[PDB]
Amino acid sequence: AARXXRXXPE
Repeated sequence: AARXXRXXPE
């Protein structure tokens, strides 16, 4: 979540 990605830890 701090960069985007699939959600969750991203």
